[PDB]
Amino acid sequence: FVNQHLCGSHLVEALYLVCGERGFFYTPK
Amino acid sequence: FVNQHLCGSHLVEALYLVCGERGFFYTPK
Amino acid sequence: GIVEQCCTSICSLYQLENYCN
Amino acid sequence: GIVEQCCTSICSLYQLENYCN
Ligand code: NA
Ligand code: NA
Repeated sequence: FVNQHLCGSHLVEALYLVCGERGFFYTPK
Repeated sequence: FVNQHLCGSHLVEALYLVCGERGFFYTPK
Repeated sequence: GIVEQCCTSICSLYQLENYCN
Repeated sequence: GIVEQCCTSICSLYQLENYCN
């Protein structure tokens, strides 16, 4: 699921699944 | 969509929609 | 944190915006 | 940033993990 173009909610979803309880930061601009 | 219990991907989605180009940080633990 | 405010209790716009950059 | 690496170009695990806390 990670080795593709991922935009918007699709990118946020991948961060959520990969990072797990660590969490993540999403900074588009 | 925000005035409810939101967990996991459902919470990340709400952050994504509300924060827009600002982005956000998701820190579960 | 956010989980306590929005997952185990009812979320709000006000709280969500606390986690925007 | 992440958009350049993962949206306009092909993402990778390696790059995603750069944005985990
Ligand atoms: Na997985
Ligand atoms: Na909206």
